[PDB]
Amino acid sequence: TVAAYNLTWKSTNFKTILEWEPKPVNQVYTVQISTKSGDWKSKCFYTTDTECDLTDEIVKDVKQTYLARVFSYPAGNVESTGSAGEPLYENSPEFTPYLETNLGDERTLVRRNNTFLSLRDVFGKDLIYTLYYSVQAVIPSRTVNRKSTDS
Amino acid sequence: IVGGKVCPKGECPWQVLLLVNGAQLCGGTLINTIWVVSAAHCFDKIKNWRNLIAVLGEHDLSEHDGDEQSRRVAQVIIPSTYVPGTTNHDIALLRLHQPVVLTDHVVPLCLPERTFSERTLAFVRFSLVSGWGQLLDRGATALELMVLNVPRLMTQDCLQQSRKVGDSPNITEYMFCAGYSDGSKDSCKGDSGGPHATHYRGTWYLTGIVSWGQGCATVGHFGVYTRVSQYIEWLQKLMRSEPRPGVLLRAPFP
Amino acid sequence: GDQCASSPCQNGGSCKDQLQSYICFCLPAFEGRNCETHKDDQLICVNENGGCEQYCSDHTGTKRSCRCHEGYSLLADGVSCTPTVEYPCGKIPILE
Ligand SMILES: N=C(N)c1ccc2[nH]c(-c3n[nH]c(-c4ccccc4)c3O)nc2c1
Repeated sequence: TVAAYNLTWKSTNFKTILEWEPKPVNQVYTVQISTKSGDWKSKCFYTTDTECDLTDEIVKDVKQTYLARVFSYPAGNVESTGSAGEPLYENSPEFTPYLETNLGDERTLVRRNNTFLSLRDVFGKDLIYTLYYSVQAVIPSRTVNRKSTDS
Repeated sequence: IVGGKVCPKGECPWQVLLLVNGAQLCGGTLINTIWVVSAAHCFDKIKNWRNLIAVLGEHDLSEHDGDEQSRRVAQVIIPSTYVPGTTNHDIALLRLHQPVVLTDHVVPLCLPERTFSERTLAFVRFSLVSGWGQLLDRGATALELMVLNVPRLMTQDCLQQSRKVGDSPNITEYMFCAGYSDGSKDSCKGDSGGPHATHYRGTWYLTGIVSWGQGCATVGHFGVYTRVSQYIEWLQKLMRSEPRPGVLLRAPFP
Repeated sequence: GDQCASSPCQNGGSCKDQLQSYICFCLPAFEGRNCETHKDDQLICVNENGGCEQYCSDHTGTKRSCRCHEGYSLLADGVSCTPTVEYPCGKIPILE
């Protein structure tokens, strides 16, 4: 079994998909996601994909910091374990949706009561848009990402 | 228990205290009225075998209130694979001479099914660990039962996060790590044999036995616990067997 | 599909174009980049214990079954357990 590597969060408007490598040769993967104090939840069970949508989990609380890990199993032997009697895995980067998700009123993927909440509902009377003085959304308190693409 | 809290009386009903000649030996966990799970290494130096006692319903070691129940330990069964003085396969199954009576203060901890423990309980983040051991390394043992909520780790992460040089054995598949590496919270001397108990959907299960660590709350280190899922089969088989004679029995493992 | 004009969002989802990329907004019962995974199809024991309160057993070509510990019996809904005894293991009487 080879461990996954290059675990990466691709996220735009809270639609969050973890991606990783390699393309599996006779191997399958499962992902677990948690917040730092929460329990691990499994997703994309025994997939041959190298991506896993995690939107559903991260929009529950977009202000948490999630960590994800990817397990590698022999396809067929989904009960594989290394010397520690545990399946091989690799961790992702930490991801705090609210501070790292790329920006694209516009509904985001964050749902409240199944309806989607829009950008302004998630960022409050605290989100601002550049005109020149072409619009660009900016979240000026961000360390990363901060400005959207232009319109 | 370093950095824990006093377990309110009765909120840890499965906690056992083992005494040899009246002197505290180790903790233990009640899995039903006549069977107690503790750690094998607690028995490395036992000579007065008749003088081994288990107390249930205990809380405050200084004041006897009505709730304590003491039973002589009729037999101590340890894996044929445990080597005295080492830390691997550190589990002991104790047969009490007569059953305890379950009460609001004496209740067994559920020994979970292996697959449930492995695919579900092993991924509940926090579990409680407990005992009357030292409240700081080389510090005073406690008088009232202490309980500590510790987060568990997969061994890759434990080995990635731990510093090498110190008395640290291999973390085998028969062990897991839980705790904190910032020097604040851990189990300690006097807590061996005691429970690591996981809550899942309203019930509590036995996932580990307090076993060993580098000091107690040493920075760059975690507490190490016997991974009980590896022994469920062995436990249940033993508890169904006809009593062999002998106080100490080394039962075949697997 | 490929980018939005080529209808990438399966199972009734709505596509939304980005810089050549898109975002699929799924319906409540689906997830995945293309709304392809049906939430309803993963009732397996590795998945949130199969919804069972205590023990879970997957079965070949048939629905998993939930089970309980000694001292407990499975309830009508096929997932919950109830104590059949006075002092069921793993319960703390002064907090019950
Ligand atoms: N850092 C920890 N997580 C830790 C936990 C339990 C310990 N138990 C002990 C321990 N040190 N010596 C003995 C002992 C107990 C009874 C008989 C013989 C040795 C112990 O149980 N050190 C311990 C350290």
